[PDB]
Amino acid sequence: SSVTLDIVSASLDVGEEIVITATASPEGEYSYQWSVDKTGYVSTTSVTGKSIKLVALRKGEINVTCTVSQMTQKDYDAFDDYPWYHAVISNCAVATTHYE
Amino acid sequence: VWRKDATNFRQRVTIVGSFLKGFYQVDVGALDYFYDRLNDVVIEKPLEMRLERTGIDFDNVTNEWNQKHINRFRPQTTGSGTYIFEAGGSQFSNEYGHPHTSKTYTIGVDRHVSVRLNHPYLFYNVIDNDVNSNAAINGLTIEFAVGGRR
Amino acid sequence: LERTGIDFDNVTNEWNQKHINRFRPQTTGSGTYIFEAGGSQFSNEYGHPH
Amino acid sequence: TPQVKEFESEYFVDLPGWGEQTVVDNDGNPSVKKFNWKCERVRSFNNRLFALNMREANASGVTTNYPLRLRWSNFANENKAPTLWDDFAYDRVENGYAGYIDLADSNGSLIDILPLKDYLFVYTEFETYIGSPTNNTYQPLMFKKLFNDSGILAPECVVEVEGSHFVVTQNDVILHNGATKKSIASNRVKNMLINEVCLVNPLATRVHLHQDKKEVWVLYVGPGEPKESFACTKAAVWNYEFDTWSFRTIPYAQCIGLVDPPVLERGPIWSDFQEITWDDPSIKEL
Amino acid sequence: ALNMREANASGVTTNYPLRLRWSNFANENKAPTLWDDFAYDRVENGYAGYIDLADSNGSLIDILPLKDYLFVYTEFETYIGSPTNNTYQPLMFKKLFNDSGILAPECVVEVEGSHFVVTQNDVILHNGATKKSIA
Amino acid sequence: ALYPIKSLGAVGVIADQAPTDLAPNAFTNAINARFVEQRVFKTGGNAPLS
Amino acid sequence: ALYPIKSLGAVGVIADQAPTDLAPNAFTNAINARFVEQRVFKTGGNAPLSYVDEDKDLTPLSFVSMPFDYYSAGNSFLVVGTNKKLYKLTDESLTDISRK
Repeated sequence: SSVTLDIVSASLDVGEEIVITATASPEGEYSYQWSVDKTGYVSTTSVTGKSIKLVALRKGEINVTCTVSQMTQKDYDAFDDYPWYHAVISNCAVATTHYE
Repeated sequence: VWRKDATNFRQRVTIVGSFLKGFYQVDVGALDYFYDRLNDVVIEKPLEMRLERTGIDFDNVTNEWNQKHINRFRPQTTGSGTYIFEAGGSQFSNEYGHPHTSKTYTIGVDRHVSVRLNHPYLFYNVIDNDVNSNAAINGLTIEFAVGGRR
Repeated sequence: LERTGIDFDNVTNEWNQKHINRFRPQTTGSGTYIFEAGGSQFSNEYGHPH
Repeated sequence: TPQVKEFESEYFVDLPGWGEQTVVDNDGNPSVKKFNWKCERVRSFNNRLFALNMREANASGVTTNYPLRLRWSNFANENKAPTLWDDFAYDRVENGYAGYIDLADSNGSLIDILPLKDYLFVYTEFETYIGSPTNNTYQPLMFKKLFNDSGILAPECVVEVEGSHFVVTQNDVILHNGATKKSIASNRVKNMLINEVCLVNPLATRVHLHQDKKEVWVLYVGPGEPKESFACTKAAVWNYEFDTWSFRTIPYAQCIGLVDPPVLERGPIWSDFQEITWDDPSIKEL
Repeated sequence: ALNMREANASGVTTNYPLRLRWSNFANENKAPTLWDDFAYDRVENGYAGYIDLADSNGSLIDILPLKDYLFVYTEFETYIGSPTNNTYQPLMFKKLFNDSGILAPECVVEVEGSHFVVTQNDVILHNGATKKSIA
Repeated sequence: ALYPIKSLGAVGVIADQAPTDLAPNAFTNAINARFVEQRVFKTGGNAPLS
Repeated sequence: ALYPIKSLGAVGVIADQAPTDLAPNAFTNAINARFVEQRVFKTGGNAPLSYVDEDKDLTPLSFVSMPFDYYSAGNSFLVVGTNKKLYKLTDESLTDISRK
């Protein structure tokens, strides 16, 4: 349901820290993914956690947001004639099937 | 096994994603898993090797059309095992000759295989269906004579 | 040093038995080696010393 | 930290500039800060210094490992080591550029590195590379892929012998002059070395250029030893002048190197044994 | 020049065994007349400078040219000299070997588009990018 | 005269060619075999893995 | 006919190959041997070595032969490291130059 935050504004100085906490209306279990409008100016750690720690790094305004998502199961359709290929880059893997 | 033969310093193994609902190693001890559609069951059996060469005319030694009495093959193997030699021939050059005999060359006991043929075009086959065999074949040395023609 | 399977194929037939009598080396310097020799009636086995 | 030792110094000290990173605040106000940088291997090339598998930290110091990161410093000085490692220089508003490429390969770990005739040769157990240094421009070094299966075994299993490299590609020995590789142990000792090294501890494998007699042996741990031991016991020596393989034993070498001998073996003098006598006071092998 | 003992104000000398300076071009029946690297600073051609090589065991003992390409020897980690017409970097030195290196300051000489060097263990005869063993 | 048959693994299967015009160290058909330049032996089989 | 066996050192160990299909100047196994193109002889053994009597109770992990140093004269020395410390020896005394 609707999500709200008790924090909407803050004043920081380069070198100071701050921590924000996200809390949805229901007490269920959901996934979090923090975002930033202007790259830089801050440093994040464990973006998938409901409590993020920020560190001012440069001058300028900024507007942070937290995207809550209720992940669910989903089945693919990678048949035998359209299997996976599994390339590799920067130690990261890829799926790369047809229709997906 | 205590110490399996390795092909890498890190001891990495080649694995296969099989259609038989599971993984499988591709290069391992003698064993072959052949699937059967009749009973819908997996079946394991020894790995069957087969070598085959036809049309041995000895043209580099004597004349092709000349009949040649085959008596022995004197191989120089390595390791332990138990092969199953087969041999035959045909009076022509186009046909895959019919077999004439078959013998087992167990290493450490036998020093040769005895076969009796006189067809002019010889062919020999080698089979290794044993599970506890890791032998090898470096080369052969056939003993043969020369008869006639027509 | 160790070398097995000396069949003399480049001289005579392998399966033929060969009576070994002497080794005539051409060494250099001073020393005292300890030669060992053996064989086997087959080609696959590491022969036993004699 | 690497803990360099200056030429005009008698004590070890951390590298200068190690961890320095240029930060620009609001309105373009530059400043420098040092972060906890930890490396795994460092070598010299083109008057520069390199690094492999950097554990580059930052503000909010939850460290993020970058096993494919590779930094290079500025040029050397008169009897001194480099003094700048920061990639974000020239941001305070011409030469002496430092940076990285963040390679993309398989299995990463960027273990080893070695130069060859002005061309680097990175090894990470797979997907080797080559380093092409330019005089001076935006891209001082352009790395191009070389192989897809080649790759060094351990961090010190490579050494230059004759305009080439003596590498162990997880399956055998290779000797490539550049753009072409061979197999020095194709069907001679491959199944022997793989077996003898794959038992106890392969990562302890090492190499040394025995240029004194034209031999390049690959040290490794003996067959029967503890799995926690790193003291190489046996060695497979290869002569690059006649292409012959041979083995031997070593006295449990944790390392190896070349150095001049003591004064008693560096060439002694009659009027030096003023305190020594014929009673071999702990010295007989003379 | 090799192994320059370059002094300065507060003249406690600092030895730079890897320093290597080069002067301007010659003149009519005269020797060079400028060794300073910090010229063109008074606010086009005739540049002098150094590179301050980085190698092992240093001592930068010997030097010898070969067909427009220098060949520096310091008992280890030989080099090559590539002179350009005229630019910021007139000479760009590239590493050549890791084990090669002359024995003494005068154990090298050109014979036929190559060098006769003593690499601490034997004689070598390299035409450039490839070396051999004469002994 | 001499009739040696060596290097059985120098060359493997040669089909699509007159079998009466090949070398003695060749084969018209093979399966589950492995050659290294002088030798022939059974190829490693298969087995499950979990 | 002739049956010479020369150049015993032209080629050394050749394993993984049918020993009954090699040359007479080859070996199926060797250890502590040295060949130069015509000859074979025992390889040089091992022996201890101590610049000073204090190094005989040390387990070094690596070292390099530094040829020169400002404080040192025209004589080479060693920079050896151990599990915890870095030592230097120049045939006269041992010193711990580990960074403080």
